Amino acid sequence: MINVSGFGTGIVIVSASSFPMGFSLSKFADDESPISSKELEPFGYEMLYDGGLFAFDKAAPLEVSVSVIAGSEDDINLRILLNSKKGSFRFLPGIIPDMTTLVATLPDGGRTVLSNGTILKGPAIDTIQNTGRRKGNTYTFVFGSYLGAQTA
Amino acid sequence: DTLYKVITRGMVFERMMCTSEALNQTPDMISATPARLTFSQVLVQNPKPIMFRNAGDSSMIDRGLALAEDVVGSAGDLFDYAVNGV
Repeated sequence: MINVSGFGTGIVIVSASSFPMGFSLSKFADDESPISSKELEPFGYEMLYDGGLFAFDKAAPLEVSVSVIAGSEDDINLRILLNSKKGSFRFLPGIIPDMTTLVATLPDGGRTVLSNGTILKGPAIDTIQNTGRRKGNTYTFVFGSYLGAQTA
Repeated sequence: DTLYKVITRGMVFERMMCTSEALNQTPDMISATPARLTFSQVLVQNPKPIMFRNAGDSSMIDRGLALAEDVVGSAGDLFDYAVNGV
């Protein structure tokens, strides 16, 4: 008896200038994957000519995709984030302008926080399929600081 | 000053000195450091020397036409130190 359901997941995204207080995500699209990520690849290896092995470190980012229902308020907020420009507003040293911090809540109770990153890409207008349904918009983030939060 | 001998898989070489070194610092590797060295051989005639175990049993080097360089204290006092002992 292990419960792996995704019902009740909520996400809060806080910004540095655009949304200094943050908003909330609760309307997740149906046809697409509501949330997903790519593989984390933080190690490497080379093979010596004696016949051995050698393992080291290498840099690795973290990318997340989030999908919502088109026409929802959360889609409007995410489009607002995507529409901002890095060249605008103030500049101060070493913060990756407009850090977006994502706080995700699991129905089980575990919480995870990700910081030091920004939105990357997403749709600009809605698209209509052959069946007359607007597609579920998807948005990609990048995060550099996987804060190790998995607490109950 | 030091000469080095290099032993690869089955091949042994002698009279080598390092001539280069190229460290590298890249996001591909953070823990370690990829390096690329280079050696060159000192070329000498008669690769196999001939040695004598007796120091007196040896040939004669030739040093030519140096200067007496003077700069010495005195005549009587040095000898009176050398034979009287002090």
